Amino acid sequence: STGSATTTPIDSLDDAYITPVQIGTPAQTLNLDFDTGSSDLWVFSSETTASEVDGQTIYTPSKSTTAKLLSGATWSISYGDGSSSSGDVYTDTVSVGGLTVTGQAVESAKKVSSSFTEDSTIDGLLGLAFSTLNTVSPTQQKTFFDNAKASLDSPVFTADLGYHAPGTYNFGFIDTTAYTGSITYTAVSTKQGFWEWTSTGYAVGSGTFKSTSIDGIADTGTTLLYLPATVVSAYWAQVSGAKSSSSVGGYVFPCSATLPSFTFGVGSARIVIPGDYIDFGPISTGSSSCFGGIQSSAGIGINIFGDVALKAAFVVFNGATTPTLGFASK
Repeated sequence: STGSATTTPIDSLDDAYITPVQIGTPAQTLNLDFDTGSSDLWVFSSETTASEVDGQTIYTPSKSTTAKLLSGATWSISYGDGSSSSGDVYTDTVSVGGLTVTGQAVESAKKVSSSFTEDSTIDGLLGLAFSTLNTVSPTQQKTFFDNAKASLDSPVFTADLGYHAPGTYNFGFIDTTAYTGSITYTAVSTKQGFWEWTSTGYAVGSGTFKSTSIDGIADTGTTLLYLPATVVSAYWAQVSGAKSSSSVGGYVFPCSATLPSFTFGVGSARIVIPGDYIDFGPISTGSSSCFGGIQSSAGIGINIFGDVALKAAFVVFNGATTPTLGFASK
């Protein structure tokens, strides 16, 4: 089997991407944030505290003839931005782009933090990291990809995120028309439950490539590119007027600037992030100070190849017995 679904930016900055997901019988379609940095599929629901729902589409398990309460199961998660959610769990039929999994754990939110309430466009998350990170207790549950894997033509999914444009998540096959050149594969460590890999280095603009190992995670659920302070300083030093602002919470730059590209290494191959991709717009409405898309990871504990990086590539998440990651230009 295979599946193929279009993923669409939630706003003009590509802050996140949503992909329609069919849950239950008859189908209830919710727009979920596909997140390769977490492993829970959770949704706004009929059980979510009323004051915490503001425009989202909800899953109502009582209206699904295939929903079953997973007795005694609860979940609670927090993300890198400090947001969180928690609730109970149902199993139900879940389909993505024509690919159907029965008995998928659908985690129903009883509580969500303010950042979720405040974002009307995201109805929940669909985790695509390794199932070892799944938060369901007392019986940990498998991700949608893990449940689908054995049925897929090939045990892979691909992320093809657009810049200010829709893109595609495919399951079970590699669309050879979707990228240029070849896909370079690189080793993955699953020890932390993430798609963790080691970039071979970087360049800033037309500058020389610096060979240096940068461990990090491929994370579709993080907007920006978070890298070591040395690397990030080297990037922003090429932008007149750019500075790290403690009050804003990262590097900012004059909105009048033309940003240089940033290249990262994947083995001997190179992925080029165009400078425009690194512009996240005014820090507040009407400001001439713009927020940078490359930021320091120093306060996080891990480097994160978020959407800014991933959307410059066609990315293969290879879930074979020994997982690997593939990157191609496009």
